Amino acid sequence: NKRRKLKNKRRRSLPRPHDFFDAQTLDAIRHRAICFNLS
Amino acid sequence: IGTKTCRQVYEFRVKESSIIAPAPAEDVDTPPRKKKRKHRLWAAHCRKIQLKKDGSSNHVYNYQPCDHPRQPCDSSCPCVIAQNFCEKFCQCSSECQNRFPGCRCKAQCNTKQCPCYLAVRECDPDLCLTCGAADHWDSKNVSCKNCSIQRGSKKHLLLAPSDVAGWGIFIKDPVQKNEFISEYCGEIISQDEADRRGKVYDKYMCSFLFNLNNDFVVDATRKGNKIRFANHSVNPNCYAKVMMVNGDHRIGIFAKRAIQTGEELFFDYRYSQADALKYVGIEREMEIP
Amino acid sequence: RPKRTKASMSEFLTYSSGHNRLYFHSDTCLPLRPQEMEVD
Amino acid sequence: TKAARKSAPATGGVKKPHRYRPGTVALREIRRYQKSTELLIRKLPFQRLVREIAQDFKTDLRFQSSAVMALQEASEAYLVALFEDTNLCAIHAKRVTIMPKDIQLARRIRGERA
Ligand SMILES: Nc1ncnc2c1ncn2[C@@H]1O[C@H](CSCC[C@H](N)C(=O)O)[C@@H](O)[C@H]1O
Repeated sequence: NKRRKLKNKRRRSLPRPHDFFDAQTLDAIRHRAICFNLS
Repeated sequence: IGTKTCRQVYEFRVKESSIIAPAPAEDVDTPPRKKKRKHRLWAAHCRKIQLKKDGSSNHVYNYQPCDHPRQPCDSSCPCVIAQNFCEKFCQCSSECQNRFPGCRCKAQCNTKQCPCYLAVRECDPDLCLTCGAADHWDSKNVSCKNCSIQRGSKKHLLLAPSDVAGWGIFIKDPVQKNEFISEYCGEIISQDEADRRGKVYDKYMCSFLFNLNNDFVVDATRKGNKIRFANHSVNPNCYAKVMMVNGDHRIGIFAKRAIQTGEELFFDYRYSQADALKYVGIEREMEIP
Repeated sequence: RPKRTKASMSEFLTYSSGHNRLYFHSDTCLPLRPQEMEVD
Repeated sequence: TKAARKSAPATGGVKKPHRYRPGTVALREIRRYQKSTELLIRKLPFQRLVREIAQDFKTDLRFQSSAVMALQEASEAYLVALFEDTNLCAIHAKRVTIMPKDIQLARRIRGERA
């Protein structure tokens, strides 16, 4: 396709594809960074 | 039977012939011997039926075996009333002027010229003689492309959560256009029950119902095969066309265009636009410019 | 080919192939491993 | 109170009768006759046609069964040649169908008209 545009040609709306990140590890990283910031 | 020898059985039949009335043992040849039966008359006979009521092309009556024990294939034939052709199972004689003639095309019963592909009739195993319909029915490959549904030779579809919505149906291999895909099999049910059950599914938004003909409906919620999870699209790579095979209407599925490995299958539901947004309002494709 | 267009304020307001996603067992909604894309 | 039924477009085509384009039967006709030696006029109509024309020249004519064939060859032999030359006038008109004004032309060139 010579007229092919940028990568955004997929859809206007879609269901969520689910996130790979977890909430519990965010708290551990936060507290890990909290003590890291304290030093 | 090895218990008795032919003697005293031949003699028993002598006793049986003296007791039971003799069999008729009558043979017939019919007044017609050959000729006077050109298939253009059949097409003319079909033309007569076509202009009478098949012009509407909306009242699809499923085949019913008509009984003509003594009467000829008159206009009182139930198939004639049902604007349909008699079949090999019809009680109409072997000279019934409604039965499909055959599928004699030399290359294969698959293209526009062939009467099978243009008509509703999937080519009979005993009729599409040139396309190898009866030949090597065990062998998967054959010249014809209008007997896979007869053989049941589907494709190897895949199940995975469709990106558009929920479950869908994927394909492991490339497939070309205008060729057989897996058949949307299901359950035979009448209209009235279909609306009652559909009312339940309409409440639950499910639509595993398919308008087989005006006389029967096929539903895929409780019982079915994989392809019932195919999603709808307004311009899908695959389409749906009712076929008519061996006296049972079914719905064949075929890809509109050339397909490669791993493409998700879609087909048009043919619902109203109001019902389209009511049910299938997701299409997932904008305009490029 | 990268466009490499000239920087400008007005500039502002995926050739996939093969398989992409995992497929599940059609019979039982179970995860189907890639080792049986054929007997399945 | 009708549920939304997933439908498919229905079709009802049948075998279309086949008609040869006009004039293409003719070429098929010509060659099977130019390769055919038999008489082109029914055998008996002459035996009741000539026994009538001759009746006016003299009365009570008992024909001989072979002679009736002898005329029956000439009439065909006279006509066939005339049509062959008739076509030559027709094609000379740039038309392709013969017309009764060409038989009368092609009969004056030969000299039978006088
Ligand atoms: N393209 C589409 N957009 C939104 N809904 C659709 C759709 N195609 C089919 N549907 C809906 O999906 C229902 C079939 S059940 C399949 C739904 C979905 N694929 C899943 O697995 O969860 C139908 O009742 C229809 O209303």
